[PDB]
Amino acid sequence: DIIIATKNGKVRGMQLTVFGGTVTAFLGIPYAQPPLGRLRFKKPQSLTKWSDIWNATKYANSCCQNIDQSFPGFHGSEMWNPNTDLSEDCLYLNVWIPAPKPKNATVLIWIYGGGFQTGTSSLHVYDGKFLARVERVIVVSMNYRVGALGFLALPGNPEAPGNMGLFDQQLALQWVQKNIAAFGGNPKSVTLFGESAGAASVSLHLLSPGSHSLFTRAILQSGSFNAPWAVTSLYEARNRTLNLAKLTGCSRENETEIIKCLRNKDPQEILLNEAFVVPYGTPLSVNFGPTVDGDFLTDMPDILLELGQFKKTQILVGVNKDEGTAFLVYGAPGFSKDNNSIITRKEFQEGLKIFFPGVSEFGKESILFHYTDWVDDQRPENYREALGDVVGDYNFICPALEFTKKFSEWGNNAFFYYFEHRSSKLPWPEWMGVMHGYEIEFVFGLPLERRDQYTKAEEILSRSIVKRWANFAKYGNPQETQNQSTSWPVFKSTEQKYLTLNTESTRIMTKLRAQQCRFWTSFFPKV
Ligand SMILES: *[C@@H]1O[C@H](CO[C@@H]2O[C@@H](C)[C@@H](O)[C@@H](O)[C@@H]2O)[C@@H](O[C@@H]2O[C@H](CO)[C@@H](O)[C@H](O)[C@H]2NC(C)=O)[C@H](O)[C@H]1NC(C)=O
Ligand SMILES: *[C@@H]1O[C@H](CO[C@@H]2O[C@@H](C)[C@@H](O)[C@@H](O)[C@@H]2O)[C@@H](O[C@@H]2O[C@H](CO)[C@@H](O)[C@H](O)[C@H]2NC(C)=O)[C@H](O)[C@H]1NC(C)=O
Ligand SMILES: *[C@@H]1O[C@H](CO[C@@H]2O[C@@H](C)[C@@H](O)[C@@H](O)[C@@H]2O)[C@@H](O[C@@H]2O[C@H](CO)[C@@H](O)[C@H](O)[C@H]2NC(C)=O)[C@H](O)[C@H]1NC(C)=O
Ligand SMILES: C#CCN1CCN(CCCOc2cccc3ccc(/C=[N+](\[O-])C(C)(C)C)nc23)CC1
Ligand SMILES: *[C@@H]1O[C@H](CO[C@@H]2O[C@@H](C)[C@@H](O)[C@@H](O)[C@@H]2O)[C@@H](O)[C@H](O)[C@H]1NC(C)=O
Ligand SMILES: CC(=O)N[C@H]1[C@H]([C@H](O)[C@H](O)CO)O[C@@](O)(C(=O)O)C[C@@H]1O
Ligand SMILES: *[C@@H]1O[C@H](CO)[C@@H](O)[C@H](O)[C@H]1NC(C)=O
Ligand SMILES: *[C@@H]1O[C@H](CO)[C@@H](O)[C@H](O)[C@H]1NC(C)=O
Ligand SMILES: [Cl-]
Ligand SMILES: [Cl-]
Ligand SMILES: [Cl-]
Ligand SMILES: [Cl-]
Repeated sequence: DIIIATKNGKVRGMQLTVFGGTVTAFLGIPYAQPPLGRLRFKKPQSLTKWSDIWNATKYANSCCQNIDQSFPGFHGSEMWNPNTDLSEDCLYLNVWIPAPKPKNATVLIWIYGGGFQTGTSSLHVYDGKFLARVERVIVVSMNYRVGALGFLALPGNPEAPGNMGLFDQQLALQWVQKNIAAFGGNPKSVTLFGESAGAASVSLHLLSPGSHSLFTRAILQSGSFNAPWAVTSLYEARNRTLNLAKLTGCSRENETEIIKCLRNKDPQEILLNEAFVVPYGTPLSVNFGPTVDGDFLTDMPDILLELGQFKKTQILVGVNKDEGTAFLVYGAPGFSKDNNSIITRKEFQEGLKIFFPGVSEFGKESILFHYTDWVDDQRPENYREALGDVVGDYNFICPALEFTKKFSEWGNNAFFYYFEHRSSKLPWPEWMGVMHGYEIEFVFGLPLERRDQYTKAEEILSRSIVKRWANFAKYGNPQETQNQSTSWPVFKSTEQKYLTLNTESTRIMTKLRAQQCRFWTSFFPKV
């Protein structure tokens, strides 16, 4: 029996066998008052102590959310769907500690992605027991509110101020500061890491002054706040709140009376109406997301980034070779996970309408002009690949590179990676390549389990990534120093060196996607 005294009461964990060793897991520790009733849409409230022993021996409820229904029975999509009951009562976190109890272990805190509308910390690919077993770090992950319940915004109104899911994250970072020393962790050595919207969340904690003292360093996998989907204007946020108010029958002159009416609606009526709150949506629509609330985020974050107003520390940032392909089978004409998806020029132009609905004719022609200058115009997958690269460069790769450039300009060490290995177990077809989200299982060390169907070269790759991430968190420097590995150079705004991650040979390269990102980052914001 393993019982740990926290600030709010005792918690009981469970022992797990991992690679002929042992890890102690505490699953489903509450870190806030359940945000129900009059607490729905408000910032998370502190917890009243308990006197029994809280049993933290199973994952908790995931937060309310809509579920992807495009491919029922298909593991490629269903592996991202929540795997515990959905409930508003979802403000819980998990802790994996090495056995025997460490003395002053570095702490890694995971923030999951999902477009700020979906996600849960209990997914199989987020299991922290391997990192705890192999590197002797402590791993923490939390559930935070998503969709309208996490991000509905009436700017300035405490009954629905916005950014509630971000304050959920922040209250969990505070829980670690106040309690992790009792688990053997070092609260002065905490690294946040996250992917997609989780990575955008990490980047906003670098900018929020209320998070400054709650972590040391940051890792951003395939996301950053300057991505076009990641921050919502106060303009759209207000239009979106009122549109939801109309859809549920809650239109009222007194703004606060709207929130009260929305608080007597069942979670399912809210969830079903989130989608139509926007006139035209895309596969990357973030109906309810982060806003400039004047609290978590004190100014538009492009301005904070440009003018150097962020926590000065080291960052690790990276992207995957085929970020864009996953979204093509969720609406682009002629695309299918079940054939090779060779599209024509006409289908390509229609795909741009789907992904850029509010963009002028000239705006769409300029995308086409820049991405259809083939070497061999006979290659039948020309248009299929162009649309993938368009979606990935615009939405993930060029924002992450620009974030890294601007951040490094204020004097801190940054390290950039390009992940280009396609999992041998990947259920999606080969044309989709090295997809968004499929580096995560290598970061968490699932290929170190010989019992799965991963190759020997993938065990080797994951082992190296796990050491680099852990060395970054402990020491600020993501080297693998023992096995004659390639040295990872610092990313500077001048030379812009990055490291490639693959099973063949890691290489140092310069100026990733230079020509493409000049288009997206300089020209296209004007249109
Ligand atoms: C656990 O270790 C900390 C030191 O953490 C390191 O220093 C940080 C600056 C950061 O770089 C981390 O990544 C490092 O791992 C010890 O902190 C000391 O605490 C005493 C008393 O509180 C204080 O007088 C010292 O100045 C602190 N030292 C530093 C460098 O800040 C802490 O005591 C250790 N705790 C245990 C139980 O071993
Ligand atoms: C701001 O919202 C209005 C209203 O949205 C409509 O009603 C909501 C309940 C929801 O069902 C939306 O999907 C609806 O569109 C938007 O006004 C509509 O705009 C579309 C096209 O832009 C038009 O076809 C509708 O007739 C408009 N309806 C009304 C009542 O004016 C408006 O576009 C939104 N603002 C922005 C900038 O998009
Ligand atoms: C690749 O598949 C898409 C999608 O086709 C669907 O999946 C299969 C079960 C197929 O057998 C059809 O029953 C399904 O519709 C194909 O796109 C469709 O093409 C037809 C033209 O014949 C068109 O009428 C549909 O609207 C298209 N559907 C969508 C969603 O765009 C596509 O033609 C296939 N490509 C190749 C190269 O085979
Ligand atoms: C996969 C995939 C494709 N699908 C797209 C649509 N999604 C519908 C619900 C909302 O998801 C999202 C909406 C908007 C922007 C988004 C950006 C990134 C992501 C990333 N992820 O979801 C994971 C964590 C990698 C699985 N999701 C976003 C379901 C996933
Ligand atoms: C909390 O757990 C206490 C200990 O029981 C443990 O859990 C059971 C399921 C066995 O698997 C074994 O590992 C332990 O004996 C219980 O005595 C206590 O009642 C539990 N509390 C609540 C509220 O259920
Ligand atoms: C929404 C939800 O998950 N509710 C509760 C579930 C179900 O009520 C039952 O398992 C029957 O479905 O049961 C628990 O009490 C349990 O048995 O550990 C945990 C949880 O609080
Ligand atoms: C709205 O109603 C609340 C509660 O009755 C009240 O405190 C607030 O002042 C009202 N505001 C307006 C503008 O009527
Ligand atoms: C270094 O190589 C040895 C070879 O036996 C291997 O066992 C070990 O896991 C490697 N370490 C890393 C960090 O890759
Ligand atoms: Cl209540
Ligand atoms: Cl161009
Ligand atoms: Cl052509
Ligand atoms: Cl150009």
